[PDB]
Formats: sequence, structure tokens, C-alpha cells
Amino acid sequence: ENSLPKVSQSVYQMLLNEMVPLAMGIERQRLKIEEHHTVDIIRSHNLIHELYKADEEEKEKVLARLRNIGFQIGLKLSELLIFSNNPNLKFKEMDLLLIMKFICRDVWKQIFGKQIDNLKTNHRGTFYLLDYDYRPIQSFSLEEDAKNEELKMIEPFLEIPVGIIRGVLSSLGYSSEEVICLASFIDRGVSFHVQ
Amino acid sequence: GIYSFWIFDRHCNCIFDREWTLASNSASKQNEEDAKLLYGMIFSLRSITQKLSKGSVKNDIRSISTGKYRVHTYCTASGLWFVLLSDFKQQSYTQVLQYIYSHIYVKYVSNNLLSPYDFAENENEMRGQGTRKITNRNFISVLESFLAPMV
Amino acid sequence: AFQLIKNFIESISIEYRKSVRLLEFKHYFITSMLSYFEFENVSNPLLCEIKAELLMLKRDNWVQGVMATSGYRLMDKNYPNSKETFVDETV
Amino acid sequence: RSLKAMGEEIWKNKTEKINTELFTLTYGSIVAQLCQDYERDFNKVNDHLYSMGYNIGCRLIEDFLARTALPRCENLVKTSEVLSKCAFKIFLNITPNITNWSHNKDTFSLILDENPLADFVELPMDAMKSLWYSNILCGVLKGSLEMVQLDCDVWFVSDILRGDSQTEIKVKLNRILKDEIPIG
Amino acid sequence: LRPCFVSLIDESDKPILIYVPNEAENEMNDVLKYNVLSNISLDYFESALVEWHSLDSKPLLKSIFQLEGVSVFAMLIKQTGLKIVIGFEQKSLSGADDEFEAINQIFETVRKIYIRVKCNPLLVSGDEKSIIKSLERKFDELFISTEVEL
Repeated sequence: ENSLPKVSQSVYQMLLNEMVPLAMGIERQRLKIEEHHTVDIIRSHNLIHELYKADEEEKEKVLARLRNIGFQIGLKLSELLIFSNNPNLKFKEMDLLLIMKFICRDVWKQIFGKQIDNLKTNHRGTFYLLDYDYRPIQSFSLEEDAKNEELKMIEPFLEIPVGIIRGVLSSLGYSSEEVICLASFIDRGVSFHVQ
Repeated sequence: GIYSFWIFDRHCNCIFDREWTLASNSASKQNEEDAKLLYGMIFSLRSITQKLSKGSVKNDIRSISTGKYRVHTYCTASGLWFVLLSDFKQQSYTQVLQYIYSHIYVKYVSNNLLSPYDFAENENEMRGQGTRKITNRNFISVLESFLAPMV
Repeated sequence: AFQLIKNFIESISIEYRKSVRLLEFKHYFITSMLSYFEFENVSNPLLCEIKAELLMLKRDNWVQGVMATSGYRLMDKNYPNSKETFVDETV
Repeated sequence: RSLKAMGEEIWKNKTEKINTELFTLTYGSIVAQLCQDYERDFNKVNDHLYSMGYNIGCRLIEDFLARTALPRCENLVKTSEVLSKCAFKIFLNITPNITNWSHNKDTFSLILDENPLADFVELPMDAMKSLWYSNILCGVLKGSLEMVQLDCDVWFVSDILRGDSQTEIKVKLNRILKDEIPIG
Repeated sequence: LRPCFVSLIDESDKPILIYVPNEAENEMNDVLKYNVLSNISLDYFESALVEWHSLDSKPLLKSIFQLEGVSVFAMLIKQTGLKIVIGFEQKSLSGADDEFEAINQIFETVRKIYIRVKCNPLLVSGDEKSIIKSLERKFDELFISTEVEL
């Protein structure tokens, strides 16, 4: 239908990469940059992500700050989805844990583009969604000596869509939990699991 | 025929690894000295065409066309110099080098946040005698995927 | 031969429910107790007849605990939702 | 004018669309994360929002040159206008205008018409002083420009909320030193 | 097409997990029958001269049994001493050979799931608690929860 406002996916996507060394720099707080007013020391983004899992600090307090930031995103976009477009499926108050399949059929296409899911739910008690090529970190690289050492590193990046889909259920009002695995498809991987 | 690919930054460093895509001459490091003398041939000839400039613009170097081979360069405006040594069968790769900048480089180097800008080792020997940086599982493989059609 | 008895039990168990044909399947197994009634001897090959009679006793216990909600014995409820007359009382 | 039309051609070349209001909430959310995490120190979030901007702009500028095959500018006067239209317009669908163009050609300012960091934003009276909202824009401009070998400093001086006046960034050129000692 | 339990025993005759699907949300206390069926098959490893194994190349689907409402068997790979067994409810049983090789191949799928979760070093020293919950969390979608995929 209506298609008025547009901004790039790219600068968006690097911002979605860049909430995590932001949070590491929050916890850890010379290139004298703003020398009209002040000075900075440095900010090693290549070593900030090589300080959480490549040095094994107390990131467990910091992981809540990755969890926290998606909630206020996840609370306040359901109303913004009907200002995104108005496709008449947009109403919210008919279903409880059975339009989370379909609110993550759209906002997961509107912050991640694709819709390859293969959803599975045990007796409509717990619903889980998984995809084979996650849009941030399947553009990401390695140090080529192994691969399993690199899957230590990427574990804080998975926690940003914790807060999103937990935000929408708390937008409907909930206290049901959520945990993230990392799958491995066999054809040319990460899974999600909510109660 | 393509002999060798190399990657040249602003700080006069090559970041090309073990020689292949027919840089081993068997798919039709010892050349760390060869990185310097390739740089001296280009940078001196960078200054020649800089000193002859017409019409309120600078001048990029397309190709030194030597005897018994060629060399094709692509100096960026960021000081990145993608250099490729052909065998004079095809003409200048001034869009193949744009494909390996806009697609295989910037989407696989400098978007990956576990690898830096490859600038310096937190130290002031960027201008020489530094061990290289580019070792990726994906990037080296997808480069070799792209250039095995050529050789 | 026990696998042949199992395939015969599946042939009877294609339709056997609520003593309409569950009684027929239990009756066919009680006449298919000729595994116990063909060979039964001492200094045999180590109580395979006793294992077969144990499985047949499980079948007869399932027959008595099926066919009319009466008693069980094991608190089993092995009969799910679906006439030799050896047990005429719950005690 | 070709560099007029480059932004519209790239806006038909690239196909990447987010709705603009979704970008604003993901910027208001992260500055709210800084606001509630740190101790309401609006001074002390401009610096680290700038640190965000620096360390994301110096990876931003090479994909900007990837889409826009442009030569390295050497004066102020052409990079000011191409930063005022193309390098924003392929990313942020805006065209900020250069005004107050100084006679010594070392400084300028930049009115921007609208911004998608500050579309529908209200700040509290605690936040109403001692804070500049788009210090990530200061970060991305300064960390963008120190890749291309000019150590300009920009600093954003007036919100459309702070003072409710106008949106300006004071800019100052500095030296144009290129790299050296290839002998080592 | 649906197992009635999943049982796992290592080489020391210690049961790793006697997993039963749907003991919450549905009928309880038949799990007390299920684990003692597993123990009947555990001391019924080899008894009264009945041999299950004759092929040493790949350990295929071995001898079917049937006891008091279920249909159990065994699949001893003989590789790292794994002794895992699966029963099926006899009440929904068609008794064909593509059924027989079908439960052979899904026995190899649950073998694959155990050998995948056996060497996941994303969490190390996962040997006593929530390794069990994690493998149950990988069990409970391969035979069920297909209801919403379409």
C-alpha cells in the first residue's frame, strides 16, 4: 500500500553491529579528539569484542544490557508497524502466543529482511523460530586458524534479538523466558526458543 | 594469465599471503622483499603522473605496461592500492578491481568487527618490517573462488 | 517362532478391541499357547519355554485386565482406550 | 550537474529501505540506554556517543567510496558540498545546506533541513541543557574524514530541541598531511 | 511414528536418561512403568539363547520385542559402549518393513543427535545437569512439534 519513508539498511545494520562495543565501552568507563572541549584516549573496536570472550571477563552483568536495549525497541514498534503500513492483519488484540508467529513474520522481515523460519511448537506451550543465514553475522569473518575458536566470540551478538521478541511479549504483557542456541544447517545457523 | 594479487594500504605494506592464483606457477612466503620493490616502482610513478595534471583533477594510474607481462593497479581515494599482474591477454581490470573492492573487500573486511583496519601493531613500525594481517576463513577462500576462473 | 507368533498377534491385533475382537485375539493367543504345549522338558536349552510362558502369562494377564473394566493386579492400566473365565472374582 | 543527480541514481542503484521512524526509535533507545545506565550525566554521554560515531564512521567511509567511485578531494570547497549532499543522501535521505561560508575558507557551518535522528523527539528538563543529541554525527564525520587524510574537526552546535533554534555544525579545516617514509 | 519413551544407557549399565515425552501436559505415572521396562530390557541384554547380533559392519536394527502394551527393541552400535533403546506403543502399530527400516533410520537420527551433543564444546563439562535438559530440548522436536511447520 503506502510506501513513503525510506532510509538505508546498511548504516542501520552497522549500528546493529555496534551496540555491543558501545556497551563494553560503557562498562569500561591519547587520541585527543574533541580538543575544543576535551580529549579521548582511544577506542579499539577490534579489541573490545576481543575483550569479552577473548579475555573472559565478567560479561554476565553486561549481557543484561544487551538484553535491556531490545526491550524498548520490542515494546514500541507494534504501534509503529501500523504506521509502517496498514495491511489489515495489523491488529494486536486477538491472539496470545499465536500471532507471535506472525508479528515475527513481519518485523523479522523489517529488521532482518528474510522470512525463512521453519517454526516448531510443542503442544502450543513453547514456540521456537530458527533461520539458516543470520543477517548480521553471515557477513562476518574469522582468523582462519580454526572456526571453533571464533564461535566463542560471536555469542554476545546473538543476545540482541533476545530483547526484541521479549519486548513484544512484554508489550502484550508477559514474564515468560527465552534461550538461544546456534544451529548448523546442511544445505546452502541460529535458533530461538521462547515459552 | 594472472600471476599475482597483492593488497597495498597507505602505510606501504603488502598484505598478500602465500602466493597462489598462479603466483606459485602450478595452478594454470619468500617475496617479502618483493613487496618493497613493487611499491617503489608504483609510488615513484605515482608522483610522475601527479606532476602532470590537466583540468582541476588528479590522475589515477591504470597500468604500467612493462615488457613480457603487465601490472594493473587500482589506487583508491582511501590510499588502498589493489594491484594485479596480468599476462597481456585481457585489457585493464578497472571494473574487476571495483568488484573486488565494493563486494569482496568491504563486505568481508571492515565489516567484520573481529578484524581491524590492519593499520599498525599499536606501535610505530607501520612503514616497514611488520607482519601482515589478512587471514580470514571466508575472504581468502572466496577470493580464490573468484580468481580461479582467470588463471 | 516367537516372531511368527508376534506377526500372528499383529494379524489378530489389526482389529481387536473391547472384547468384541479383543476377546477373539486373547482366545487365539490362548490356543496359540501350543508353544508351551509342544515342547516342555527338563535338561532342555535353559528355560526358553519359561520365558515364553512368562510372555504368555503377560498376555493372559492383559486378557483378564482387559475385557470389561474389572480388576488389574499390577496397577498397570496396560489396556488403553479402545472368554476362558479363569478369574471369577476380584480377590 | 552530475553530482546533483548521483544521489538519485544511487537511490535507484541501492535497494536498501528501512522506514525512517524505525531508525529514530533505534537511536532514541540507545541514547536512553546511555541515559539510564550512566547516572544522568548528559555531559558524559556526548563523549561516548562520539566514540560510537568515530569507531563506526571509520568503517563507514570505505563503503561510501565503494558505492561512490570518487577521487580524493584536496580543498575544503568541494568536499564540503559533496559531504553536504552525496555522502549523506546515499545514506540519510536528506540534503543539508552549507551556509555562513567563511572568507578565509577554513571554516563553515551547515544547516540541515530535517534529520532522522531527531524526527519526533522530546527531551526532559533534566536533559534540556548540557547535551548535544547527534554527537554520533560528529563522530562519523571526524572519523570519516581522518581516513581521507585531512584532520578536520566538526562539532555540532545547536539542536532543534536545545534552544529550539536551528541545526548547525561548526566545521574547521586543519592540515592536509599525507603519508610518508616509504624507505622506512 | 511416535516413540513412547527414549532411553539412554552407557557401557557401565548406568542409564543416562530414561526420557518420556509428554509426562507434563498429559498422563503421568506410566513413566514408572517406562523406566522399569527399560530395566527389564537392561537385564534382558542377552537371555535364553536369543542372539540379536550377527552383522559387525554397521549395527542395524536388532530384535523387536513386545511386552504389556509396548514394542521395544535394541540398537547396540558397540562403538564407545552406547546401549540406547527405543520402544513404541503397540496400539498404533502397522508392522511393515519400511516401518522397520524407518525406525532403524530414526534410531540413527537419535544416534546422530547424541553424537552431536556429545562433543559440543560451547559449554564444557556439561556432564551432569542441563546437558540432559539440552539433549531433551533436542529430542522433543524430531518426533513431535511438527504441527505448525506448514
